[PDB]
Amino acid sequence: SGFRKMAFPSGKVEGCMVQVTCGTTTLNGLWLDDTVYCPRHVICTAEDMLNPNYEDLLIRKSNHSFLVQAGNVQLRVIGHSMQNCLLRLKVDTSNPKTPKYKFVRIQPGQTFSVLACYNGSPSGVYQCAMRPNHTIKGSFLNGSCGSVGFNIDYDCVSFCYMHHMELPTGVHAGTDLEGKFYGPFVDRQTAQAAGTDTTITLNVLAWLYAAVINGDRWFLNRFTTTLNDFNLVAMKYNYEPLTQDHVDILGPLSAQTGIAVLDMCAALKELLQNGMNGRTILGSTILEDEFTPFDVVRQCSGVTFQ
Amino acid sequence: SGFRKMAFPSGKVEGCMVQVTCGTTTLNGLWLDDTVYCPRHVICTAEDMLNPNYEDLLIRKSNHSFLVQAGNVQLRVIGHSMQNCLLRLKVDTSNPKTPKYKFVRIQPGQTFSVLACYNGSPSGVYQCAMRPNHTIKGSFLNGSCGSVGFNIDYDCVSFCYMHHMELPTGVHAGTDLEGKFYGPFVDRQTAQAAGTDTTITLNVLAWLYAAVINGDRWFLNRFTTTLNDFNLVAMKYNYEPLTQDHVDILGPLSAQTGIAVLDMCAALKELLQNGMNGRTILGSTILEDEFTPFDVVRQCSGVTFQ
Ligand SMILES: *[C@H](O)[C@H](Cc1ccccc1)NC(=O)[C@H](Cc1ccccc1)NC(=O)/C=C/c1ccccc1
Ligand SMILES: *[C@H](O)[C@H](Cc1ccccc1)NC(=O)[C@H](Cc1ccccc1)NC(=O)/C=C/c1ccccc1
Repeated sequence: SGFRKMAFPSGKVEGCMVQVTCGTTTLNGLWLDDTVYCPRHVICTAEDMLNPNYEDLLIRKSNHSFLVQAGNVQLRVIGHSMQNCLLRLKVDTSNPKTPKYKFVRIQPGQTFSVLACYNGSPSGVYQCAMRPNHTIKGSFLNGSCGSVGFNIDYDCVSFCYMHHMELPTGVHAGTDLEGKFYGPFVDRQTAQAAGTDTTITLNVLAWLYAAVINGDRWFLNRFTTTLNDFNLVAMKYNYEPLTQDHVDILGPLSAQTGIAVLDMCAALKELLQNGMNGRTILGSTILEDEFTPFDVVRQCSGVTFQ
Repeated sequence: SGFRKMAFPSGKVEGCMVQVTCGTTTLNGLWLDDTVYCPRHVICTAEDMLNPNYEDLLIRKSNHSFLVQAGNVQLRVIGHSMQNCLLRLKVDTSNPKTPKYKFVRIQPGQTFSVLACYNGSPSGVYQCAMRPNHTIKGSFLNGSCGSVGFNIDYDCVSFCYMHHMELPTGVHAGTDLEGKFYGPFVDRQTAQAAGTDTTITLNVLAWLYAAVINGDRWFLNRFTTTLNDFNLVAMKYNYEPLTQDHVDILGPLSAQTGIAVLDMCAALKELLQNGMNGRTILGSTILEDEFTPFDVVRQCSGVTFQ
């Protein structure tokens, strides 16, 4: 029993982390086979950031402009390209520790583990959700750029995030492993800000199912709601509209607990309207929205505590 | 910026995890050099648990009663001993992946990362604190016994916990890597329950310092308190008594923020008495107590956002 924000074991990823220095800038890179991935902003100076032309900055660089360190060993760069907001540095060695991997672009609402790293050495791991406004609530200091987000299936690592910057609200922005930013953000010093965020409705509902699987039913009620009547309440509390697709995804949890989704929706409507009254749900006083339906199934028992 | 419950990278530990089967019971073990550590209750049947004599159960076993699997490979047992509530199984191979390690008994209030594992394969990692009542609020299902808790310093793994059982309240109990239980608990089916718990005062205070380093001062006040006047309030809200040792440990955070500890104590007294008033502290509506002073220093900036 119990319910914790749980990250994937980080070992397959720790063996891919390297250090990347270009001039006086140090950050992290990801070394798979014979390539090292890293934020392109590694090439920039301070003043460069107000106005960088990356094509123009990169043409002025040779292979040997880049020092890549894997643990104590230096890896020699023998090739480079730019792909969107990333550099792809080809090196003399294939990583002996490259795992089975894939690159994926994850969707808002989905979660991933972040391996926070400094100077190519992993310091910590935690679980994040991609917010609706395309930021993550990470924990990052200067030096963390190039740290990566991931999910693991069987023994394949699905890389989904590389960290590039902190916004003024203290939340974090970056790209997929194709160098394409999540969100409207750009790797230049401008007045960009996180857009207004929304609560992830699907995740909240999943988490109420988790609470029921774990043995708590207090928050249920006799009522039901239509999809449409729920959403009018949802909009008022700054929750995402629930869609039929979302209802269908919640099928298996629904089945395991014998609580119809629209009945769970009615319970939620009542929680939003009345509060929790000094009560907790899985040890929380607020409604949690960083656990997907997938996460609940991975973690919780296949057998409900009726 | 930001503040997350952060676990240590788990790679050095993932390479130590094995599977241990004795009859129809499967669990996890820890393989360092030429030894595999695991809960002694692996030898028990269902009925055994009402009344086990472990010395008597173990004498009836040969080396080859035990199957240990490391990934796909079987490791042959060539020796065994019992140490307190653990078995120590000597095997034919030294683990090529044994890291620099130590065994430590941690103290209530301190935190550690848990690598949750099933059938010798790591499934997730999260951060736990040892509660004052000597349990952890873990997330564990059947098959997780033998999963281990740890801290990492430099490249040394300090192993501190092995999981043995779930109590009726859904919290988790186990031992150090000497097989000695944390808490008054025993590996037999009796009516044992978690004792009443306490809020970890030292950690709460550390976490208020974290909030200040990160840029939030709302909860501070003009007041000060004596150690003694604080504790009378503490006892009333079921918080641990603050001691001078605790005051001294909070020195560096105090210095970095320029808030005297007893001034922080006064702020806390005021939070306990008045509540937070629908406000949050580092994204939390409740006062968090699972981050030590050490954890705050590891994670937070060395420079305050004044
Ligand atoms: C990379 O290592 C570093 C990561 C970082 C820095 C500070 C806090 C948390 C993480 N980030 C950067 O080098 C980027 C550079 C950049 C600048 C503009 C656009 C794209 C990239 N710099 C930052 O992320 C700093 C932003 C910031 C810091 C403090 C307060 C407000 C904003
Ligand atoms: C080990 O793999 C397994 C871990 C577990 C089991 C259920 C839920 C979470 C974790 N635990 C056990 O085999 C122990 C055996 C044991 C029994 C008595 C004393 C010492 C050890 N069994 C449990 O932990 C189950 C306790 C329990 C389960 C459900 C509801 C209440 C109590």
